[PDB]
Formats: sequence, structure tokens, C-alpha cells
Amino acid sequence: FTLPNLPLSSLSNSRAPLPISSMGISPDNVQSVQFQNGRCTLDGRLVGTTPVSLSHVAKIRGTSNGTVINLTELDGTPFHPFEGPAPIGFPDLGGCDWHINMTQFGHSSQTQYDVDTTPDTFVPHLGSIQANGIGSGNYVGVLSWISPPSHPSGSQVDLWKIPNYGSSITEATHLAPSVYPPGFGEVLVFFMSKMPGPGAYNLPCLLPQEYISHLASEQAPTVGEAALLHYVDPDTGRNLGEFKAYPDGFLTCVPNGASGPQQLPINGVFVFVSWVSRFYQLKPV
Amino acid sequence: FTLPNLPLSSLSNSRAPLPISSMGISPDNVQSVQFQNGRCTLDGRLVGTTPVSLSHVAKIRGTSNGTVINLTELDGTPFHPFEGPAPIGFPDLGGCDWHINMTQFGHSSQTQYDVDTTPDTFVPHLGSIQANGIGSGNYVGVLSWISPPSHPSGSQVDLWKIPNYGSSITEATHLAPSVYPPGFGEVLVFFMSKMPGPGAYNLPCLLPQEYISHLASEQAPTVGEAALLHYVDPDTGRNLGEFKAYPDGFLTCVPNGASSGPQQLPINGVFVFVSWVSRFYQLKPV
Ligand SMILES: CC(=O)N[C@H]1[C@@H](O[C@H]2[C@@H](O)[C@@H](CO)O[C@@H](O)[C@@H]2O[C@@H]2O[C@@H](C)[C@@H](O)[C@@H](O)[C@@H]2O)O[C@H](CO)[C@H](O)[C@@H]1O
Ligand SMILES: [Ca+2]
Ligand SMILES: [Mg+2]
Ligand SMILES: [Mg+2]
Repeated sequence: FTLPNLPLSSLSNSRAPLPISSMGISPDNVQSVQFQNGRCTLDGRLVGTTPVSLSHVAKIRGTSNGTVINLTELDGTPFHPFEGPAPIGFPDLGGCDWHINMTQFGHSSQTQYDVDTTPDTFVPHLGSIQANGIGSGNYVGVLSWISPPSHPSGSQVDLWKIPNYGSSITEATHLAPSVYPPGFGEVLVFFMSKMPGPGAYNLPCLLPQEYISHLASEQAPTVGEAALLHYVDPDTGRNLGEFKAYPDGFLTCVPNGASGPQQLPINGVFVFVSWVSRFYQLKPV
Repeated sequence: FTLPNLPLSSLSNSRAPLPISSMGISPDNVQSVQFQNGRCTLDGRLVGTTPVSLSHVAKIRGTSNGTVINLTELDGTPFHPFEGPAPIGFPDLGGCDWHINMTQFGHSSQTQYDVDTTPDTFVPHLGSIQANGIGSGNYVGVLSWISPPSHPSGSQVDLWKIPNYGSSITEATHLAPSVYPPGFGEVLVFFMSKMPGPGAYNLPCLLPQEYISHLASEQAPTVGEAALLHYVDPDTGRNLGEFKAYPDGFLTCVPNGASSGPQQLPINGVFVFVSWVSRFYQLKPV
């Protein structure tokens, strides 16, 4: 079994096309996460709206009629509600407004599309989102920057959330399931990127995008209960810390105090060591 | 040795962050190319301005003073002329004007940056490009759409070219070398993507980006003269055509005239390494 032999700082976020700047852990008020992008099992199963390629990450495609944008997949093929909470690659950043850069095949210009994901018109699961002034036409959009949510008024930016893909929060939208810290002092490890906008926004994801393409290619025929990893400094070969990767597609470690993986340098490489028990006890970082 | 076990249609261009829509060949007035992005050898050596990740492809970073933008690497670290023709990831699309979307850490808004790559102020090899009205500040920019070059005046979009990175065409800028078709009668295979802008623009590259990160991770210890590949339909296992991958990081096939060839092939296939063969191994026409 392998993970990419590439330093983290050379890789991308899987929730937006941004370089990885650090690893991190969630705030204490966040336990589980339910990201829809950046979801891939260790045997190569893409989950949620996750694409193989970063060229599809945090993008939209659709036709505006001036009132709504009727969404398709990125290549123009139809999207249907049975397929997921939104088309493949659709942004999954909750807790913020989006500003999406819209361009067109065969036309000049770009247009900023401002997206509040809270109103009842934002129903990407049913293939429809408000146009909010975007004129009639077919567009491809990519997430460019974010800002605080328009509703509730005065809300903070909380990128540990996902948007409401349905007409209400009680509508079933085929979300990929939540990911939980597995217990016994283990914390979920996140890969972070700086996101432009009017604040110091840091976007967490569960796996770098290049890990997703690697795993989806590798299609490991063997996956055990948990993969013991070392985070290694490439030049010296020094083991900087033990981590576990779990079959559902996430990494953990046991921090040695509040001052964790966030302290580790970001130019290391995760290396598979061996398959271990689900309850294998890690050495604190 | 391995290439990604992923269909081409799931992958990205390596010269802009765009899905692959087809394979193609160059026009018959283009033999060689000198792309600076999308360059990786079979043993994992990144060449030119090529980055490991698509998150760095066709991007810029720098500080405007209102007149010039002084460039850095994407992460803010200094760029110096000895390092290359431009910072890693810098766009390499010749034969067009660029329209770059500029954003800022800590500020609202985006700004369009219009780039004519022909004037003597466009000197990314020396770390400086004209601001063209972009106000003072630090920005990250990504290529968004393209249009015909502003100069010379009435010329067509030509994405087989690279820009002039230096003060003049005679300045040495440490370009990655040109790639030529090798023989006989093998053609260079290009991976194409649709690029937004006021025309039917198709952007060629030599390798999907995910091949680059794969090869850079793999660091193959035993590369031979040429890799014999099959382009396989995953479901049926049918070999749709024999191809060769060459050490310098490009693929070829022999089209059966103009009835079979890269453009006629479905884009949902997977390239599979078969074996190492001699440089002069003759392929069966596609
Ligand atoms: C943003 C724009 O689409 N740029 C391309 C476009 O520019 C020309 C047209 O927009 C035209 C419409 O009447 O007006 C011209 O002013 C404009 O020229 C561009 O901007 C001026 C200020 C000068 O800097 C010109 O050198 C520059 O081209 O079309 C041109 C080709 O005509 C280019 O593709 C521009 O990128
Ligand atoms: Ca909503
Ligand atoms: Mg790694
Ligand atoms: Mg392939």
C-alpha cells in the first residue's frame, strides 16, 4: 500500500484549488465533519461530490435564465437528484458566502457570482440555484473568494460546515456520511489552505487532492483496519510522528498537548509502514 | 513502472486548471513545442516551470506598486532569474492575451488583470510584469480566460506557442528544451482542453497534470528507452491502440492515415504500461 511520495506543501486542498499551507486540528466545538469534497476511501472509492481531479474542485456549470441557474455536470451532461447533493465538484464550503468567477466558452469576460447558500432558492440537489443577477447564458464558475454568510446576520466564517444543498435541512440529499474522531485520544487531522477574502480564512480538508487521485488510481486490493504511517522528513528520513489512516479516508494522531500536527513542518511526507489494529495506540506526536 | 489507472476524461490539463476534453495532434505547421508547464520526465524530474500540483498551474503571485508587479513564488518566497524563465506555475500560454483573476488574502473582491505578454515591460524572468492598472497590494492570480494577442495587431490565438519571458527574444531565460516528434511515423500526442474566451480555444499539453504528480511521486528507478503502452477501454479491456512514452515526458502513436488517431479515440480510456521497448520499436497504427 502507498500514499504519494510528495511533500504536503507541494499539494492541494481538496475543497478548493489552493496550496496546502499547514496541517491542523478542528476547534474544540467541532467533533465530526461531513465534507462532501475531498472524500476518498483507502481502497479508492470516491465519496460525496468528490472528483478525481482538482480541475473539477469547487466548480459549477449551468445555464442562467436571469432568475435561476440550472446546473449540469462540469462537462455539460445532465445532473439528476439521484446522483448526489449537487453535481460532482460543486463547492462544499458551509459557513460563508461564495464569490464564484464565471466564464464562458466562446465569449469574452468574467463575472463575479455572489452566492448566499441559505435561501430556499439554493437547491443544488434539485439542480437549481438563484442567478442573483447573472445574465442569461451558459457558464463555468470556479470559487474565487469567500466572505461571512449573509444569513444569519453577523455570522462568523465557519469552514467546518457544509452548505444546505436541499430546499430545507430536512430534505434528503444523499450526503456522504459524517466522519468522527475514532476515540482514545485520537484527533482528526486536517490539511489547511489560506482562502482569500476579508479575513484570515483557513480551509480544512481530510485529504490533499493528490492523495485522492493516487488512491483512486491505486485501488488497493488490500486494506486492513488502520494504516500506521510515519510523517517523515525526506532528506534526513527522520520520523517526525506516528499517524493512522482509516479505511473511510481520514488520518488521525494523538497530540502531545495543545501546543499537535499543526506544530509539524509542512514539507514532510506520509509513508505507509504497516497495517495495524483499529485500536493500535499511537505514540503522541 | 506505472501510469495512473484513471480515465483521461477524469484528468486535468497541465497548462491550465481545465478538464481534458480530447486528445489531439499539432497542426502541420507545428512540429516541435516548448511548453514550460506540463513537463515531467518518466523518472519524475519536473522540468521548466512545472509544479507537482494543479493548485499552482497558471498562477501568479506578486506585489503591485501600481506600475509593475514584482513576482514571487506562489507561497511568497523570492524568485530569482537563475531559477527559470518565470516562477513555478507561471502561465506559459503564448499566442494570446491573458485575463487573470486576482484575489487577496485578507481583502474582499476580485480584479481582472489583462496581460499582453509582448511588451518590453513583460519580463517575468527578471521578476517584473506591467501592472496594467492593478493597484498597489499583494495578489494571487489565476488564469481565467484568454483572447487574441494585442500585438501584433490582428493575430490569431496560437496556443502552440509560449510567451516571451525575457527582456527580448534574444535573452536567455533557462527555458526547458523543445520536444520534437521522434520518428517514424509517430506523432506527438497532446491532451486538449476547452479554454474560455471569445473563440473555440483548445489548449494542448504534453501530459495530464495527474500524470505529473504520479511520476514525481513514483520516481521510477528503472526507465528504459521507451515505454510501450496500451490505451485501454476499462470495461471491455480492449486495447484501442499502442502508444510509446518517451523518457523526456511525452507520448506518441502512429495514426492509420487520417481515419484513426488521437482525435478519433474516445477520451474515457486509460494508458497502461506494457513493457520497456527500444527507442525504434515500431508501433501498430492506431
Ligand atoms: C478585456 C478585453 O476583452 N481584452 C481583449 C480585447 O481588447 C480590446 C476590446 O475590448 C475592444 C472592444 O472595442 O476595445 C479595446 O480597447 C481593447 O483593447 C485592449 O485594451 C486596450 C486599452 C489596449 O490595451 C489594447 O492593446 C488591448 O488589446 O481584444 C483585444 C484584441 O483586439 C485583446 O484580445 C484583448 O485582450
Ligand atoms: Ca439553502
Ligand atoms: Mg505525502
Ligand atoms: Mg491513464
